[PDB]
Amino acid sequence: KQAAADRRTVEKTWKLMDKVVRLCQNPKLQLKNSPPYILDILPDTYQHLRLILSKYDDNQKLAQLSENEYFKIYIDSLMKKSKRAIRLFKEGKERMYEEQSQDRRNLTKLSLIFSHMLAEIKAIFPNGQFQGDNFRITKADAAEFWRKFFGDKTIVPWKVFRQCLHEVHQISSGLEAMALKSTIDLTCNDYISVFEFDIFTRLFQPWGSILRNWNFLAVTHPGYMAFLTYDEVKARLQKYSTKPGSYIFRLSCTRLGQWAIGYVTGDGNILQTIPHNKPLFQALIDGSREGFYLYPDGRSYNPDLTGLCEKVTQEQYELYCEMGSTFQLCKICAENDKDVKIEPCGHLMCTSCLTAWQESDGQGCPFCRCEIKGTEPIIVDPFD
Ligand SMILES: Cc1cc(C(=O)Nc2cccc([C@]3(C)CCNC(=O)O3)c2)nc(C2CC2)n1
Ligand code: NA
Ligand SMILES: [Zn+2]
Ligand SMILES: [Zn+2]
Repeated sequence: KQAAADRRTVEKTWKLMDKVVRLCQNPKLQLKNSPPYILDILPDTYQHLRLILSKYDDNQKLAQLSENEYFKIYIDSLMKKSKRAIRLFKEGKERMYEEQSQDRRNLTKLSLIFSHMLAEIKAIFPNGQFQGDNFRITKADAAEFWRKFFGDKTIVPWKVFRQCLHEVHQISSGLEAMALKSTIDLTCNDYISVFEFDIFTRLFQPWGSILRNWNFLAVTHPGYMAFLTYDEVKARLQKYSTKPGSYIFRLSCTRLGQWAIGYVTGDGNILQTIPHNKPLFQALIDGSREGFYLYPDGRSYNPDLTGLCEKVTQEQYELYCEMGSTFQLCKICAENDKDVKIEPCGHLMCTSCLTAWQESDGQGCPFCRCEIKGTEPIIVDPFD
């Protein structure tokens, strides 16, 4: 449960965000000015919160704002992520000044989360006023699914979302559900907002085959580059500037819900196209036919996508999850966090999954089958 998001609670997030900005201003970090840039995002998040407060301009309106389900979750998540960034610096020490460290990679994961939370609050409280209950999902067939299972909710727990999505599009494993959570839960708060749902269904449309589109285009396609800036697209394609037709497709933290396809022209330049609210596989098929998109990430083989007009290893899901924040999630159910450690193997899972395995007379540890000599309750952090 989350506390009421009253003025005092909102101001506590500002004080935590101020500490994060000051830690990130350390000259030793050499933090680059490129999206997601925490030094721009946190001041812009304070400004949007200030704008919301200015619209709920009396004690009656403040009381209604403080009990809004989405706003309580947002403020609780912002508090947690800001505390996590402070803890990152406290535990990371001198490794924060090494650009290639896992600690600095974790700061990039948090910067992406802050960027996505700012985009989310701007979409749910446009001009500072709550419109979550009136949110217009871009694809009507996706909107009908959200209205059927969640009515006019602005946000729902991941556990409930996953179970309901499975009733329409079957998810075949815990690892697939984990990769799917990492893809949709962009704010990494264990909830799916109607805004996060809108982004996912725009990217992986058409709705009728959404999980096939996602498994093919994001999890296994060699052209997929996840969140990149244009400087990063150029750096990836530069080595293929003498191979016209070399291409990649990326997500953009400043253009959520849209793809950007970077490609090498016949004259060796690197350009990009933003497909116009149409399926990505159709833009890639058309571009292949026209001779523009031939070699994904410069590779000799371009996967045939025509099966998407009318498969994934457990390793492929694992590799896809590396950039995300799902280490704390139980890999067996992909719906509860890891809360038990087995001795002596050290494997982690939720107690509900371990109990189910033991009640089935499963041999030892669910993962490695070794004898369980003891168990211990544990708390797992996404950056452990
Ligand atoms: C260039 C770059 C890009 C990314 C990056 O896109 N992060 C990311 C974070 C969370 C979720 C995702 C999803 C949507 C799902 C899991 N796998 C994906 O490919 O996309 C990506 N991260 C980093 C470093 C690790 C912080 N660097
Ligand atoms: Na979320
Ligand atoms: Zn579990
Ligand atoms: Zn084990």
